[PDB]
Amino acid sequence: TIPHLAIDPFSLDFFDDPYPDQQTLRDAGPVVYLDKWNVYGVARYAEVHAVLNDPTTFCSSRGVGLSDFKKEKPWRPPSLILEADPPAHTRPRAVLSKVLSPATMKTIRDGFAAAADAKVDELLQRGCIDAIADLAEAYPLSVFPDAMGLKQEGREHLLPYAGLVFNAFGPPNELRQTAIERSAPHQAYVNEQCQRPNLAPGGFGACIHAFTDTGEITPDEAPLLVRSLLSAGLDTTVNGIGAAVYCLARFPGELQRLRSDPTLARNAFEEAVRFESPVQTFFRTTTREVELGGAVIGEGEKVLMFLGSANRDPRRWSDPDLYDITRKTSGHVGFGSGVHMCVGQLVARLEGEVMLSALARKVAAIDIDGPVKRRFNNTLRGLESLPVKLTPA
Ligand code: HEM
Ligand SMILES: O=C(O)c1ccc(F)cc1
Ligand SMILES: [Cl-]
Repeated sequence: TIPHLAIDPFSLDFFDDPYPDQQTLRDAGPVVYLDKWNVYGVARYAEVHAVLNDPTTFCSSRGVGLSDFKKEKPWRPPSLILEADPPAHTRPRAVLSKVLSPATMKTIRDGFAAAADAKVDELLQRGCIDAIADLAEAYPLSVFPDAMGLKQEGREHLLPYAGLVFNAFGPPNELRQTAIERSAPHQAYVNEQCQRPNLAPGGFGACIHAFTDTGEITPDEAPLLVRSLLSAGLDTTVNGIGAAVYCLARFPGELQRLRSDPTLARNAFEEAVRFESPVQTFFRTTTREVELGGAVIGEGEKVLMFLGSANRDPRRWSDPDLYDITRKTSGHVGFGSGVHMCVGQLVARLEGEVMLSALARKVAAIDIDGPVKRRFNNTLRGLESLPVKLTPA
């Protein structure tokens, strides 16, 4: 009753062009079985959304990667928020929510926006640039580590550590094995910067340590919550901003619409998150026998959610393969859905919005003028290099 597919959604060929295989997954049925890794898969919007919104049945405390924490030791101490279920999840979530709250965005917006404008001005002086290294990477690196309160020394560890983290959610393939093999120096840096004395005052990190006296978290919980922001807060935005630039580069009609109304910047980034889904996948583990779209999944089974596929499901979206900066994007799962829905989505949108705003006001055309190279990662979708010529407005 449940179709079995040999598709490896973590192979390089899949990363190179996932969309045909994603339609195959959606159309095979609401619940598939991936023989390659012995996990269930859900690729339609309806089933992804249902699984995300039943944390009791599809839990996260046994890991949101392939590995089942009840069977294997996690490669690092479990995340106190990502890899926790209610009620243990509730109070750590509340703290990060306040640390990254609407009121906090107001304190950093002017600095984030100034840095966004300043980078686009700098890029326009060079003309031909790499929209990944020189923009998608350089901008988040110029605002986020500082907003965290990190010292200058050792920041080169941040992107490699993040790549390690997202590769580690994947199966024990060469991408994962090789990342873990090189991890030691990056883990040492990150763990050390999570200690209270190493986080500058007023930053995200210090604000986390400052919440240890409310009874929501204890002092020994703060370092791991800082580790969460250093895991999830940088590499995701690099791929989100790179996706937006890529879309604008591929769809000049939409760059022209954005230039004509720069207040479309925030939705243009949201549509970019739906269209490329930088975070492609996450796992859950069944805590009991469950019926999901006619399939009977037993207890203790891994369920792979195709977030990027759900965001392109024609059962949910009109013209899903078209980048539309005026699309009503509410409901996309690029940030997840439910109790675990990205707690840092206000930071991501702020970064994305003020960068697209700078582009909308300062750039007339974005033309690819070099070989595009993809960056392969078991969980993240994005580009290694995106040579573009920026024409000033
Ligand atoms: C384009 C940018 C981003 C994308 C696409 C993204 C994606 C996601 C997704 C899909 C989840 C759900 C995980 C799950 O359901 O198991 C999530 C959770 C999370 N994100 Fe983001 N993220 C982004 C940026 C950020 C930023 C900027 C931060 C912090 C500054 C952050 C921190 C977190 C944390 C801590 C969680 C765990 C929340 C929880 O378990 O309750 N992310 N993110
Ligand atoms: O360490 C965490 O808590 C975390 C890591 C990755 C991610 F996408 C979200 C949260
Ligand atoms: Cl670590």
